[PDB]
Amino acid sequence: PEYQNIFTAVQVRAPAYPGVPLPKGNLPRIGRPIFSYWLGKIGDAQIGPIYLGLTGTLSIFFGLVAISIIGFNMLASVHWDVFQFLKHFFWLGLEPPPPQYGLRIPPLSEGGWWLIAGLFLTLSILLWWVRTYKRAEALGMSQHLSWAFAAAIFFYLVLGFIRPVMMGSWAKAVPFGIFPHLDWTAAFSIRYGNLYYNPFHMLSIAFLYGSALLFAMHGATILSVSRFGGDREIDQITHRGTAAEGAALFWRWTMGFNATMESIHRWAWWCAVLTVITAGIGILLSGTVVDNWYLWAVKHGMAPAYPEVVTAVNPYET
Amino acid sequence: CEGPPPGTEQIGYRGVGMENYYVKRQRALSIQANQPVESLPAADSTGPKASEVYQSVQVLKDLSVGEFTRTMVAVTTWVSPKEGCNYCHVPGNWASDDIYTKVVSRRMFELVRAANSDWKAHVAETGVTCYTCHRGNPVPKYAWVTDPGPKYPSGLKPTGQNYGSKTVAYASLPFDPLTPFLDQANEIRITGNAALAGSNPASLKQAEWTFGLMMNISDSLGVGCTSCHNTRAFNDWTQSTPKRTTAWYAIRHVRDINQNYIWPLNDVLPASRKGPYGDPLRVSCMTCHQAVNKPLYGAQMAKDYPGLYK
Amino acid sequence: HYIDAAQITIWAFWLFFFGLIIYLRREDKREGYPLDSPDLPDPKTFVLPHNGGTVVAPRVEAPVAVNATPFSPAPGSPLVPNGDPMLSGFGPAASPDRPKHCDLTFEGLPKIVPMRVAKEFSIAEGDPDPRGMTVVGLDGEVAGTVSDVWVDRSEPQIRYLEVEVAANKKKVLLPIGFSRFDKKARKVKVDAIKAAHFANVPTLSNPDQVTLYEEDKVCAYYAGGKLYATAERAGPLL
Amino acid sequence: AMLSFEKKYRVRGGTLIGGDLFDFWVGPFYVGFFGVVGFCFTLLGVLLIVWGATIGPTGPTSDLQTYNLWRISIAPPDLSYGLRMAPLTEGGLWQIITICAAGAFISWALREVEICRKLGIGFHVPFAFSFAIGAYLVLVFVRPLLMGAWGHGFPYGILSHLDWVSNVGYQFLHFHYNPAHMLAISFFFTNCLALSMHGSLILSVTNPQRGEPVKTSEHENTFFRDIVGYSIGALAIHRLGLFLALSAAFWSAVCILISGPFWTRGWPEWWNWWLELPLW
Ligand code: BCL
Ligand code: BCL
Ligand SMILES: CC[C@H]1c2cc3[nH]c4c(c3C)C(=O)[C@H](C(=O)OC)c4c3nc(cc4[nH]c(cc(n2)[C@@H]1C)c(C(C)=O)c4C)[C@@H](C)[C@@H]3CCC(=O)OC/C=C(\C)CCC[C@H](C)CCC[C@H](C)CCCC(C)C
Ligand SMILES: CC[C@H]1c2cc3[nH]c4c(c3C)C(=O)[C@H](C(=O)OC)c4c3nc(cc4[nH]c(cc(n2)[C@@H]1C)c(C(C)=O)c4C)[C@@H](C)[C@@H]3CCC(=O)OC/C=C(\C)CCC[C@H](C)CCC[C@H](C)CCCC(C)C
Ligand SMILES: CC(C)=CCC/C(C)=C/CC/C(C)=C/CC/C(C)=C\CC/C(C)=C/CC/C(C)=C/CC/C(C)=C/CC/C(C)=C/CC1=C(C)C(=O)c2ccccc2C1=O
Ligand SMILES: CCCCCCCCCCCCCCCC(=O)OC[C@H](COP(=O)(O)OCCN)OC(=O)CCCCCCCCCCCCCCC
Ligand SMILES: COC(C)(C)C/C=C/C(C)=C/C=C/C(C)=C/C=C/C(C)=C/C=C\C=C(C)\C=C\C=C(C)\C=C\C=C(C)\C=C\CC(C)(C)OC
Ligand code: HEM
Ligand code: HEM
Ligand code: HEM
Ligand code: HEM
Ligand SMILES: CCCCCCCCO[C@@H]1[C@@H](O)[C@H](O)[C@@H](CO)O[C@H]1O
Ligand SMILES: CCCCCCCCO[C@@H]1[C@@H](O)[C@H](O)[C@@H](CO)O[C@H]1O
Ligand SMILES: CCCCCCCCCCCC[N+](C)(C)[O-]
Ligand SMILES: [Fe+3]
Repeated sequence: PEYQNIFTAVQVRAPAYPGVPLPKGNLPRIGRPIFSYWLGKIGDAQIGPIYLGLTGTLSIFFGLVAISIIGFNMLASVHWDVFQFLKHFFWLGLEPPPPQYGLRIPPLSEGGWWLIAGLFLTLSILLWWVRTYKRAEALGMSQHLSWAFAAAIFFYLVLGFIRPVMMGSWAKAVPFGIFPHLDWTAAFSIRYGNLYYNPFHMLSIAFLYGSALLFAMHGATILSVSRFGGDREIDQITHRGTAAEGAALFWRWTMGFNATMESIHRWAWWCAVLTVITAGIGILLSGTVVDNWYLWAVKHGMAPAYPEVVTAVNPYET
Repeated sequence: CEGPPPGTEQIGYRGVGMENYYVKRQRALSIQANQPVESLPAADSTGPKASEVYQSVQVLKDLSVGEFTRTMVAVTTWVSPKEGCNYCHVPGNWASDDIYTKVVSRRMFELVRAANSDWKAHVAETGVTCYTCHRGNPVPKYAWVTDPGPKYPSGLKPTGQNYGSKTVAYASLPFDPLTPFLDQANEIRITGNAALAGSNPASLKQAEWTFGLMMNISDSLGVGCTSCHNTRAFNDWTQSTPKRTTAWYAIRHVRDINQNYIWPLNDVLPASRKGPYGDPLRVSCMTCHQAVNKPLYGAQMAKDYPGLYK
Repeated sequence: HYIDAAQITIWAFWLFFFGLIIYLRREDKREGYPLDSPDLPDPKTFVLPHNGGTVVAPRVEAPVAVNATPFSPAPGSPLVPNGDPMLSGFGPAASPDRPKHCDLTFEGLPKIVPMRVAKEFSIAEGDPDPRGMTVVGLDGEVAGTVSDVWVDRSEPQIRYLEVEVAANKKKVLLPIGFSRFDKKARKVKVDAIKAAHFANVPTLSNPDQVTLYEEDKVCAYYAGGKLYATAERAGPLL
Repeated sequence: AMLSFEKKYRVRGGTLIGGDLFDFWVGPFYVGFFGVVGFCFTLLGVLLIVWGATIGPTGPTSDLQTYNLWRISIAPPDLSYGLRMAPLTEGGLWQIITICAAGAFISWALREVEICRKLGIGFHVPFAFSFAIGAYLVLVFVRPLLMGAWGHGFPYGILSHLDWVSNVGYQFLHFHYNPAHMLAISFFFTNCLALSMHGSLILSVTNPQRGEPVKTSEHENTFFRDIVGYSIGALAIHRLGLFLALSAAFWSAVCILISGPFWTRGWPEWWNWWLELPLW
């Protein structure tokens, strides 16, 4: 038996926390805190102060616009029957310009709408970025977040904007829809000769799987050393405690090496960021440099060979 | 969603993942739902040829009267047992073609005859009969038509068929999974034969269409992509299964059925047999297979009626 | 050559990767190196707030003798704790010597303090007030009762429970992480140590606060009991 | 060699089974009875993977034989063997190697348990680890059981196993439509996001803009409350991250588990229940 530090068994309250004071040029902090005995069961129960400047608000708006352009379109495609729209919602979507257009700007109903939802979405995204950049300087902190976010954007941008443009065809972009964006994912791999054989696809998986291995590792570790107050990662990095010690040694003894309370967060930051970076690079080269990944892998002696237990005569070869 | 243990079949090499799963329960019900109607006793095959005793016999010419009559008795139960002989005939005038159901039937004797004698690379020696698509119904349950679901298709569509003859009719149809590949004959292939790029124009849209078509085919045969492919290389014929070859000839066979057998009869069929776009109920893989890798589990009905061969 | 661009892009990555690992393996050495018989990175300075101070990493820290003796002279052999295992400060009872200052809130007041000092704090609506419950060691004997509750003023929560020991009426801390509650009886079970052991828990050089130095010594004490609180715990299970 | 603060912890005892027999370190690794059993499973495991490369899919002389790392492959037996032991060169090797992998993995976890007991820390790591072992087990043991044959397991080859995943998913026409699958992916994705968020936050405070002094926990929360009006806090975020990651493994385990044993039709078809609701 032993507390596992999963669920706070006894919580405590104090006047809500309005946060650190911001410097020169930061509007008040709207919203007034509230608590919730249940959020508290698993985390800080204070639900509080949000900051909203020009940027952030200018982001929700544009952001809702794009989401709006997407929906009406979905409503339009099912004939404007909100019963039918609700029934088939999963299969609905707003596709990108057809190939006939290359990069020409087509009429709204012929893709111009996609470009408008794309334009505004990116705009709202590139704005939340800035948002997260302001909020971190006003606090003297560093831009590790905005630089990680900037990493995810690069992949996003590569999917719907950079690759299409380099390829000179908006039709290569991703459609806005739940199941539709799933179908695009599968067809994309089919179109380019199996993405399993794309080396950067392999790297991005390793990094996606590893981000799960890592967080499970760091999270389980820090919890297992919580008894020694290992969660206070802030002072253990400045004033190493037996928590950072019991931790580093659990690993040294397990796998032959270890990190530090601080450095483990660098292994983590980097392992996440490289998931979206190797991804976009992966998509960047697709069709642009390589057209059939499986074949490329064959050219590089990477594809396994199996006893031919099944084969088919090629009719094209009369 | 219940089960253990499922039915399973190994398709490819061990470890390659090419296998098939299915519910035994339902496989047995399906087997029970796809029973063939037993054959009719052989026919006294003596005497003059039908074309010698009758007046407007343009197909079942060289058949004996007996076999001819027999062929008529079988085709009835196969297509319209509730209506009987009178379904495709003008009472009192058996020879008249003054009723669309006779002009169509005549044409459907030629569709089957053709299937069984010229498309063996597909139908092998199992062949087809009226029952194959009809299942005792005047209107095949699984005939299809380009219908508008409650959602709007992509305005884009495979470029017609890459033709301009009798195609003005396809121009009035919006995009639909089958018509552009199993009716018209657009390119299904999109995978490139070269590793590097700069030489393959197939679009992602084209990729999706081929993916869509393929999902239809699989569902129509009640199988998965591994019944014919090795998904690590969809385009590779050497890594595929001999069913892929067969499905290839099937795609042409169905193109020949729809183009020179169903569409031409479009003028003599009533509106009830045409979709909202004026296209006629035509043929697809579902039509014959109805969710089984082989129609009626490959029962061999046709071999009993010589009147169904050229 | 028969070299393609996809190839040369995989080379560049791996080149950045190898370079990355290296950088990361160097930071992995800002603590604990050089080892006891990727190079070491030039020190980095942390500028503590308020009064502050200054920490460098990697730093040179004076060795501290080990209160135990090699069970065996072979290398890689474990050591046996000297004396009464719980007194040792060796093995799970070990701990380093953290600063003799207190962690501070953003304003700069002793962060972790008792509810009788952070005037504001308060138990939560639907949750039993631990204050006044009975503490029971690993075997059952009562140990003492909760005379108070220490909390984090930066991230509002119970970090420690104050414990008035019966056997000596001394006040000792008990980390929440080692305490399990049994509300439907109002107990605070404790697998760490036995009732008797509560007598030797490191004490506070001020009843209104605890230092980084003092927090470790406490937790470490309780932790030691995880292997030294019994002559069977310390042994196998086989 | 030891870290400069490691000796104070290298205590004797804490084992699960064995006692002083293997209670020692080798370089930085702690051994233990489970270090010995584990190493035994691994070695026979690897040594078996080596002889398999030697023999090849057909014969040590065959053209398909290879020592190229990408193409080496040890595959399960045909399905015709059901749950039986298959001849070595017909999937036998794979059967043995699997037992070793399981024995090797389970010991590793059991070895983390002893290491934890020696430090007086929680057993979260070996608990969390057993989730990866469960996923592996479902893929190689449970699923193939519910189906009736060991051949249903994935092959052991760097790329050959990718060939397996591909062909098993497409058996369902469109695997993306597996609802459990959609869940797991969301977890894998969300985790990766949280991880990057956690990483970033700490380094941003322990290392702020020049001139500024090390930041505080209040800042952490003041930032995360600033951006999205909420901050789960130090403790919990480690609690969350572990939840996401373990969940990713769990839903991955069920997603494949339901694919074949409990669902045989294509996956897009499953979604019919939504097109048949009476709401419409
Ligand atoms: C059958 C289809 C193919 C296939 C097709 C693809 C394709 C296509 C791609 C991947 C990609 C990925 N695949 Mg895959 N993949 C397959 C099989 C796998 C398997 C497997 C076990 O079989 C795994 C685990 C992987 C793993 C992965 C990931 C590593 C990678 C995605 C990274 C990511 O973080 O996305 C999540 C991250 C992002 C999208 C970033 C999001 C950023 C923005 C800022 C957020 C915007 C939110 C917005 C504001 C919300 C409002 C929207 C409105 C409501 C409309 N794939 C098969 C082989 N794979 C990607 C890749 O790296 O390819 C090279 C990719 O493009
Ligand atoms: C074309 C086929 C399908 C498809 C087919 C499949 C199939 C089939 C499967 C999945 C599975 C998965 N897919 Mg997929 N999938 C597709 C597209 C995707 C996409 C995408 C972006 O399109 C994504 C993100 C996913 C996502 C995922 C994950 C949810 C999941 C695998 C994670 C896992 O199981 O961890 C769990 C972790 C483990 C199994 C690892 C355990 C590791 C062990 C025990 C220890 C190893 C130690 C080692 C031997 C020692 C090395 C150390 C060195 C010695 C130093 N797939 C396409 C559409 N999907 C798999 C799954 O859910 O499995 C459970 C699965 O079987
Ligand atoms: C490299 C690591 C990964 C990563 C990182 C990452 N993501 C990030 C960040 C980082 C570091 C952020 O800083 C940022 C963030 O979390 O900000 C608080 C973010 C973010 N990642 C997000 C999503 C996301 N990230 C993803 C993936 C990833 N993110 C990678 C795995 C994915 C996928 C596909 O896996 C998604 C879906 C967002 C949560 C957030 C960025 C949001 C943003 O830019 O704002 C745009 C604003 C709007 C669209 C406005 C919405 C506001 C409305 C109030 C709500 C609308 C809902 C509506 C009510 C429905 C009905 C509509 C009505 C009109 C009727
Ligand atoms: C559920 C949470 C996730 C998770 C968690 C997790 N993994 C863990 C832990 C945790 C908490 C550890 O403590 C443990 C660790 O020590 O990490 C450093 C570990 C670990 N996770 C690892 C890998 C790993 N985890 C993965 C995934 C995940 N790990 C999940 C996402 C993956 C994949 C595929 O996504 C991999 C490859 C190892 C680094 C490590 C386990 C170390 C170990 O078990 O060593 C003993 C065994 C050997 C040294 C080798 C034995 C080899 C054989 C006997 C034969 C090999 C046969 C093999 C099955 C075939 C080859 C496989 C082919 C597919 C290529
Ligand atoms: C013969 C002999 C040597 C005996 C030993 C006993 C053994 C090992 C028996 C098993 C059997 C056999 C034969 C094994 C041989 C293997 C050898 C020599 C080593 C083992 C192999 C192994 C599993 C290596 C895994 C390497 C990898 C890539 C792990 C993935 C995770 C990864 C990328 C980690 C880097 C980041 C780190 C260092 C994380 C750990 C970590 C985390 C998560 C923290 O939270 C934390 C918090 C505060 C301080 C430090 C840390 C910390 O270090
Ligand atoms: C066929 C393939 C099989 C191999 C699989 C490869 C997997 C990665 C390697 C696993 C580590 C082995 C043992 C640990 C070290 C040890 O046991 O010994 C100790 C040495 C010496 O450290 P020190 O003396 O400086 O200080 C004393 C402290 N150890 O550690 C090190 O320098 C650190 C090593 C960390 C490297 C991890 C990065 C992994 C790279 C990924 C490779 C490709 C995978 C794809 C991912 C993008
Ligand atoms: C009826 O609807 C109401 C009114 C109720 C509103 C509710 C709306 C609803 C229900 C919306 C639902 C939306 C859903 C489900 C959306 C799902 C979206 C998904 C899954 C998207 C997936 C991927 C998308 C990608 C990768 C797209 C990226 C696009 C980019 C990057 C586009 C960039 C475009 C630019 C920069 C355009 C520049 C324009 C110019 C003209 C300057 O270019 C030259
Ligand atoms: C009912 C049991 C039935 C009979 C009887 C029957 C007879 C019949 C004859 C005698 C002919 C020849 C007419 C002539 O002199 O030219 C003939 C020809 C055709 N039949 Fe028939 N037939 C019966 C039933 C049916 C049914 C149910 C259909 C259609 C599904 C049908 C069709 C046809 C067709 C077509 C011809 C033309 C033959 C040819 O051109 O070769 N009849 N019928
Ligand atoms: C078998 C030799 C055979 C006969 C006979 C036959 C007859 C037939 C008739 C009379 C119609 C018209 C029905 C109407 O009321 O409109 C008709 C129509 C279709 N058929 Fe036919 N048919 C025979 C065989 C086959 C086979 C093997 C197929 C499938 C490849 C097939 C298909 C169709 C389709 C499609 C139509 C149009 C739908 C409709 O008009 O009902 N038939 N059949
Ligand atoms: C599974 C749902 C499935 C998929 C996916 C699939 C895809 C696929 C592609 C992408 C192609 C084109 C390859 C190229 O570009 O060269 C292709 C072609 C053929 N397929 Fe298909 N296929 C799936 C399923 C099946 C099944 C079940 C069969 C067998 C009945 C089958 C058959 C074929 C055939 C034949 C072709 C060749 C088409 C032509 O040459 O015109 N596929 N498939
Ligand atoms: C539709 C485009 C279509 C496809 C695809 C298709 C495929 C197909 C295959 C792969 C087989 C062989 C199955 C196996 O060997 O296990 C097969 C067999 C038969 N088919 Fe079919 N087929 C398609 C369409 C049609 C249509 C429209 C008909 C009806 C006229 C039809 C019929 C048959 C018959 C009969 C067989 C049996 C052949 C045999 O080997 O016994 N098919 N088809
Ligand atoms: C061959 C080139 C190898 C590239 C080296 C990779 C190490 C990148 O690591 C970067 C540093 O370079 C950067 O200055 C710091 C500051 O926070 O952030 C680190 O994450
Ligand atoms: C994450 C683990 C993946 C390990 C990558 C395996 C790469 C194998 O390395 C291959 C060798 O096996 C091959 O024979 C030679 C010579 O042409 O080329 C090398 O690149
Ligand atoms: C995950 C694969 C490892 C499990 C192997 C199980 C083998 C069981 C063999 C029992 C049947 C015996 N025999 C002689 C018929 O093979
Ligand atoms: Fe952390």
